[PDB]
Amino acid sequence: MKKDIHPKYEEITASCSCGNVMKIRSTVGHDLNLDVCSKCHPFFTGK
Amino acid sequence: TRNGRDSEAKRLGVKRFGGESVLAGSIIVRQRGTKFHAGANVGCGRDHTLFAKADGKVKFEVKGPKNRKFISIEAE
Amino acid sequence: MLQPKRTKFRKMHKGRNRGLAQGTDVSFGSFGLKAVGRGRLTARQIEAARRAMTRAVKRQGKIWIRVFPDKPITEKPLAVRMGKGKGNVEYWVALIQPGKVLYEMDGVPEELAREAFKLAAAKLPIKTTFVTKTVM
Amino acid sequence: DKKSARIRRATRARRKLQELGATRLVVHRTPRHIYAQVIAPNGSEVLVAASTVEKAIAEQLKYTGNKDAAAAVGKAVAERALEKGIKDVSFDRSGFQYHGRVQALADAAREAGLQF
Amino acid sequence: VSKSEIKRDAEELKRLGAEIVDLGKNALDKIPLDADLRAAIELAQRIKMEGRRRQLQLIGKMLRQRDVEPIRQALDKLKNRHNQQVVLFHKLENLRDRLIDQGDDAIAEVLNLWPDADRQQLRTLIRNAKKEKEGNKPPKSARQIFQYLRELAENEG
Amino acid sequence: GIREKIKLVSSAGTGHFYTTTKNKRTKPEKLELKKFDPVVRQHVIYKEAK
Amino acid sequence: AKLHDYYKDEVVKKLMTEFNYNSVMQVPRVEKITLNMGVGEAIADKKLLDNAAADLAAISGQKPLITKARKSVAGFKIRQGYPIGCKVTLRGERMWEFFERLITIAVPRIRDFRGLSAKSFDGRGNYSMGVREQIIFPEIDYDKVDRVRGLDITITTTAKSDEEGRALLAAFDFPFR
RNA sequence: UGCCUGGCGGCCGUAGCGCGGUGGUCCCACCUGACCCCAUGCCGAACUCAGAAGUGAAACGCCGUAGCGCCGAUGGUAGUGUGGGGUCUCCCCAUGCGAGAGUAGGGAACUGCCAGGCA
RNA sequence: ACUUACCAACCCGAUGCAAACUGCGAAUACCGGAGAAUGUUAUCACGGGAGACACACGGCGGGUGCUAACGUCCG
RNA sequence: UAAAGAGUAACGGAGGAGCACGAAGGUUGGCUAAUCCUGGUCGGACAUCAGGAGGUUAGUGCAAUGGCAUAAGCCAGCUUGACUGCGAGCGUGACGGCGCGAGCAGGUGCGAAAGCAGGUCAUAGUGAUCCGGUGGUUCUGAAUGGAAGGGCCAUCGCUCAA
Ligand SMILES: [Zn+2]
Repeated sequence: MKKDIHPKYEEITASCSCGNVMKIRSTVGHDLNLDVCSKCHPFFTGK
Repeated sequence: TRNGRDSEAKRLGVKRFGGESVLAGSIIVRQRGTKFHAGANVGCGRDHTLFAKADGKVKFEVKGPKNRKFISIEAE
Repeated sequence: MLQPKRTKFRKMHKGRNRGLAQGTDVSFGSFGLKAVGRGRLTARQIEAARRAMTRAVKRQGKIWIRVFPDKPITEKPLAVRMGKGKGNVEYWVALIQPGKVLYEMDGVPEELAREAFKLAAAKLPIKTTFVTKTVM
Repeated sequence: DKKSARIRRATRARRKLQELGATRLVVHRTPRHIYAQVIAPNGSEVLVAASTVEKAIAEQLKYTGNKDAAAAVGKAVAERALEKGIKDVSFDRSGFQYHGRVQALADAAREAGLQF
Repeated sequence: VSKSEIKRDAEELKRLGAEIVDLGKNALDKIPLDADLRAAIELAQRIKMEGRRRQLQLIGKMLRQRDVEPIRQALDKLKNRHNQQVVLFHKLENLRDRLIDQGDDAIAEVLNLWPDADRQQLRTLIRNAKKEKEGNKPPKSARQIFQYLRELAENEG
Repeated sequence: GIREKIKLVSSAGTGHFYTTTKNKRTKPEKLELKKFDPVVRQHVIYKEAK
Repeated sequence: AKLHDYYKDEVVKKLMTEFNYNSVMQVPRVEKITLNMGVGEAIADKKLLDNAAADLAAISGQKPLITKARKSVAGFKIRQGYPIGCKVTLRGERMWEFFERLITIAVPRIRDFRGLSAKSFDGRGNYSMGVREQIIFPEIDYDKVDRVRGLDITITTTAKSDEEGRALLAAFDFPFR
């Protein structure tokens, strides 16, 4: 990895409204507000 | 279509055959492309005109994995 | 009449009619016509020979063609001295060497084959002969 | 291919040295231990060959393939090539960039007193 | 399309270049000629006759590779042979009596169309022009009126 | 034709110059090129590419 | 590398119990992630490609690369060497980090989502997507977008069959078709 | 000095392609840890590193398989140098050189130097 | 989704042709070396003096022409 | 055409050139396409591709040919050897001329080095002499010293195109 050419790599704490708190390698900013997640998602019930 | 014209075909081709002795610096074959590649003690000119680098007799060999005709000279 | 629609060059050298045959044996039908003389066949002669034999053979069976024009020739216009380029476009011809098959036949008995080939042999400017397919 | 790529890129020097008619020092890298050979100008025979596989040098080093150990195998092959009388070799890139563990291979031979 | 068609076109350009060298130094600066070409012109007349041919070969050489119409068109005005030049002088004198006899109704067109006209000096010139004609004096200043309009005709600057 | 023949004069005090051709229309910038100069027996910069 | 650990502790042993592979490392592994981008018209506005690269720089942790035209075509007004699109390659720990963002938040946020495709296979076992409205990602702000764009994400796998991807994505937990 | 592996060469398909089997102590290729030495118009697939935990999956080596590629006779035929002849737009005769393509057949390589491991 | 006495891209097996095509490939010609025999050195370098630079026909392999020509141009 | 050394004509068949490049040269390092299959979004018969039979049928500034994988094809750093005086030797022409050119002295660029670089993959992109411009040469300077002028070298000076 080369410095000064790639964006920031700051640690953030994301959490959906369901209650799933996880640390995601991203560049959103100070915080990451979410509404859905891999779990608690009504995909296996709609089908 | 206003034809009837041609260029002066200059003197190319195999011109120093194998088995004869030549003096260093003498050209062997004048060719357009690399029909014959330079081999042992043989240099390639600017226009692919092969020239000898040492005194001896020219011999023709077909070397290389691609079956390419090489030109080499041995000291006599 | 018969002629290729596209040609690599508008005209080709005259050429020569020297050499031996290639298609000595028929490999498509049972009966065929083989040229014995040496000469040239034009588009009209090929068309005339095929038309003449077609009226003698019923649709039953099969007909093959082994001759193509493949050769262009030009003619010089009137009141023109030697030079002024090559000739103008009139018609084309084909090269024929004695020994190769001209037409191939199958599907009807030999007696009709003899009659059909005899009618088409006269309109051909060369002497021909009849052959029968052999094993291998 | 992985092997064909380096083979085809290294024959440019192979033809050049063969035309020059001079001996060449060829080395190929292996992720565990490194060899080292010296080739006669004819190419049909070798003159001196010394690698790190031999247990004589395989007991005075930390890891078989590394820059620190490359200066030992390079010096060893150069040391036993001095009594041969060649006094001169020509290095070959052999399809590998000239930086890393190959640095100490040539540097040790150069430091030992080989003119290349 | 034809090698000899280019030849007569090139030869026609050659005699045009031979006309430039046969033109006086005072009128030579009038045409918008580049310095590189201009410097070759002065050496052309002072060279010996055989060198004139070589100079003519030179003058033709770099004159073909650039555009020729503005040079030919500008040469035509100096020779006064282009049709637009002579009519331009016709209207240039056509606005004289339109201005020298009134002095106020003709200046509007000049200033409206040409923004480089110095109306401060033009009115004074007409004042003198009216004075000399009214006092039946020789027209010692009428000539200068035409020079100013002619000078401003080709972007005096 | 379109090309303009130019002369490259040594940046030193000597008058030795080299002849070459550059298209001024596409490359109007002056060249910054150095070439061997026999009179000074060294390498000197050449400039003023018309 | 929380998915890489998840790959190591559960995925590897599940497949040997399914396809009885002789070698433990014979099981295919992820190699790299491909994000392919293409503007509507490169010649119309070069800033669109620059903005597209910026958006790809936001979605990924590294600056993306600009691709040149493969070959000029005279009938479609495309010249050789002209920048025609943007791309980025992710390798190392980037596959596992980027993969979670896709399946945990990105795909579930797709509007009118009923299931990712189960047929887009090349015949060897590499699995390809093309998705619209990349605005679902949180890195790309909804106010700074100039137009509606897209993204092409493909997986690289050493699998020798399409049926083997069925098992691998099942371990990676793609929901359904 | 016998077997296996690796490197550099001789020759350039009887030297390869495809299919099946075989190999991990040793020699090889993937795979790990990633402040640096090497620098980008773009990440450690693919070239640079400080490590042997796993695997021989891919590749590589070896063996068989004549499916393909390839070599290739003998005879025959076309062609042709020389001289003669014919019904001379083209052929024949005496002699010499002898095709291409195809068939039988061969063919799953051989060899030099050096190093390492097993006897 | 069905059908048709219409046409057909591509591939496959076979058959041809090509001066401007050669995955093949002669005989002769040409270059060089070695050798027995023969040939008034017939070989080469230099000097003196020239002539000539309008060719025709026949055979062979060709271009043009209709392999039309006591036809033209080629070796 | 052209008949397997070279060369070989015709109102024989097809064509191109009078430029360009200070990078499109050198060195060093690196890489290898057309066409088609599957998948993939605006996107279509190219947009860039992930996986594939092909190691050049792609490309090689331009017409054609012969070559090009050690790539001469493609990308990046440095770069001026596109240098000065030469140059044994060879080839082509009757000759003027033209081309190849190992190697020497000096100073350079590339890479660590071995080495390469006296232009562009090559074959057309050109013009001999006489006479003109510039610079250098105290080379000469029609009594002496200069000067004028002349000579030599490089240099731009042709549609001298018959
Ligand atoms: Zn949730």
